[PDB]
Amino acid sequence: GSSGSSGRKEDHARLRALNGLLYKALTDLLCTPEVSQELYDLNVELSKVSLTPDFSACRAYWKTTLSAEQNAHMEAVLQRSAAHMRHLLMSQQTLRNVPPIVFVQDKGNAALAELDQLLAVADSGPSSG
Repeated sequence: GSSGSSGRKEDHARLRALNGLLYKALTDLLCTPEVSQELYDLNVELSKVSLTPDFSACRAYWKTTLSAEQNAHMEAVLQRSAAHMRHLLMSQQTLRNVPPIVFVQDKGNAALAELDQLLAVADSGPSSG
């Protein structure tokens, strides 16, 4: 989005404050069995959260183990938990519309991936209607 106009310095301050409130509140739900008993027993905790300037999505970053199989198990349950976390945070009176929560591993995009090509061809249809 953001296809026209531009936000003020106070809009960036509002985004940063609201993202900080989402960070504490999401981390508090990871710290309770009220979202999931399994998620609470796995003892997962966030490192940070990032909110889009469009208000379109909330990327939540979680701390990982040495085991990739245990990481995939934690990631699957934490992504399953996200819709219920959104509903639990929707009890706040001031935040009219809680953004969709999406879970992310703590490692950043430090290199551009092995992305595939894209190609297309038009249909050789008849001239007649």
